[PDB]
Amino acid sequence: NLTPLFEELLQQCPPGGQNKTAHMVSAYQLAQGNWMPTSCHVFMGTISARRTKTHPYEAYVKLRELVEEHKMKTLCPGSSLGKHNDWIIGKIKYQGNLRTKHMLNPGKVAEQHNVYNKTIGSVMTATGIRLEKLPVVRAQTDTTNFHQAIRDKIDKEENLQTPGLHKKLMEVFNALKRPELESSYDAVEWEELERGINRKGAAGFFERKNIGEILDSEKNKVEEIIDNLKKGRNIKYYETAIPKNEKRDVNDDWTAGDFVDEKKPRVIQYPEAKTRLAITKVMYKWVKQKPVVIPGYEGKTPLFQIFDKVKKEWDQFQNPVAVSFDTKAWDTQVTTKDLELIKDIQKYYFKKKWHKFIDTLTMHMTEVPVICADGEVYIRKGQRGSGQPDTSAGNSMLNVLTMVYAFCEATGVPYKSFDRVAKIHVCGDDGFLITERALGEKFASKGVQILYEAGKPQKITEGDKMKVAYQFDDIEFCSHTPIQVRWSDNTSSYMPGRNTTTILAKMATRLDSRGTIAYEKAVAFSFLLMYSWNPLIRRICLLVLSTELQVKPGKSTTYYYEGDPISAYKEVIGHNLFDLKRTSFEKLAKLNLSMSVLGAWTRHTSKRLLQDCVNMGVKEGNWLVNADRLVSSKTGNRYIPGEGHTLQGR
Repeated sequence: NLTPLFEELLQQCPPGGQNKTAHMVSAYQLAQGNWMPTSCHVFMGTISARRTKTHPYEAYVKLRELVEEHKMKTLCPGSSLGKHNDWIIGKIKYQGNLRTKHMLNPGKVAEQHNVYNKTIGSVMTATGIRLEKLPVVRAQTDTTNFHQAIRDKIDKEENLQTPGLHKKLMEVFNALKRPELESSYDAVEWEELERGINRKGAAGFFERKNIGEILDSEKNKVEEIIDNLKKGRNIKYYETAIPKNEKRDVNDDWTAGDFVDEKKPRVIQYPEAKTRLAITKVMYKWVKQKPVVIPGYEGKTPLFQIFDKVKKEWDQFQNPVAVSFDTKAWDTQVTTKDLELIKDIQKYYFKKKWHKFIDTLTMHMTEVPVICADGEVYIRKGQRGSGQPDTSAGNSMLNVLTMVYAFCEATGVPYKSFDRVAKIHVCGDDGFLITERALGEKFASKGVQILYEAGKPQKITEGDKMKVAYQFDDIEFCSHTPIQVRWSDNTSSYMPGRNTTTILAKMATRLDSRGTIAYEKAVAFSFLLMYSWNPLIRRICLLVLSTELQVKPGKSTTYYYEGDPISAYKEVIGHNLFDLKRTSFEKLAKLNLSMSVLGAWTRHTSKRLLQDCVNMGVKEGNWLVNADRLVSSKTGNRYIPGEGHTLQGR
């Protein structure tokens, strides 16, 4: 009768190991009665008890008491600052006001805009879209709330994990390794590194130069860092903490969409540019996943291809479901033991000569001095700094390993049999697995407690059950969800869907210090490659791309086109924009609801936007807008593309 109160309490219990020498009882058995708990240390949702004719509610107060004693005995031990971190105390000037209760705040070192895209935003307002009703995106955070986010998210002890967990995860990894690559990775040349790197990658708190300036002038400083790490010598490793969307919140690398920024923590933490180059030059093959050795890693997968790729798998099951990975604030849940596990996997693939390098870097990452923009210093215990070069690889491998383990331990499938039973996909902590429905439902109901014990608590959901998709287009991944379209050649395919209100908001605004038609047409094109299923988005893009046919698109955003944008679309999408005859009617109604709830459009909006495209397309000539099938069928005019190619930006 009171079994949900016990499932709750078992998620506040310290994770323990298998006690095969006493009775290990589930939350169900406890809600029955005549079971008296003898310790609060939980293992696969079970604790140690002895039958002793006790009332069920009596046994709850005892578990609650054992939990409350255990917490007031592991409070907050003042931890020894490692010697290799001592230098930061030598930079302290004033005393701290972070008021951290779980990490050292050893003081404070000396002190050291959302705007509209004018053309895109005009096209929206002309057809009656109310911009001030759209959701705000890319919000900045002041210093008072910045320090509060530190206190809320970062200022915590390392998660307790199941004893022996990381040996199991290494067992899972042994079922997934690629032995033809073992001990084979070496550092890359400067030239290869310089190809794939944003030269405006941010400088650390004590750095003045950005990535490109350091490449042009201080390569010796980077090789000096590499040398010291190679031999096992400490470096002055620190990370800098800035709020999301700050000036220094810059991606070293091309991102597959704005969803990567959306998923960043509120507190961004990154090593120095010199230090980031050092790690990247040596660990390139691992951090960039070249080749991909993480199963199901979609980090390199274009957003316009991902769901077609997944549907292929979904079709091979006889009753597939998809179970979502939904860890709470993943980066704050990464433990020292997690990092050492990833250190061990890296050592598998890297040549022996880099193992001391990896050991020493990993040691620096387990206790990280972090300097805030305003000078406040805290000493982070474990966790992931979002700007670390290893964030995508290191999180993706840890996510895969932890999710396979949790799935296998809930269902009974041996680790070496996971690949005959389920398919997995990850982007850092984001992802899901597809499997047959009964396995999927099993995993979904037991995964929450197994994942809490493995140190990755899940977001608190309706009945402590992991989210299950029972139809393909209910999957969520990379902030998007599948939507089917119909082409004029009697085929169908999937595109990345999301709320129309969200797309408008992201398309309409930017953070700027770059505000010009060149940038906006690059945005319009980048969005057309993803959202051409959405007729409102499709037509705003065509209108924007019709502006100043002689100005070329900018290269600072996700994609751009060389030559004809309509032909560039067909190059990567595989059909002509003109061949899209139908978007799935049910899914589109779902993704359009918030337009009506927020009042971001009116009953005329679609008509006015269609009427604007028609008015432009009837005129004699060659008009981009006539690539829209319904516009062309009303103007009587077709568009004849010239040559054109899609490319990545920066």
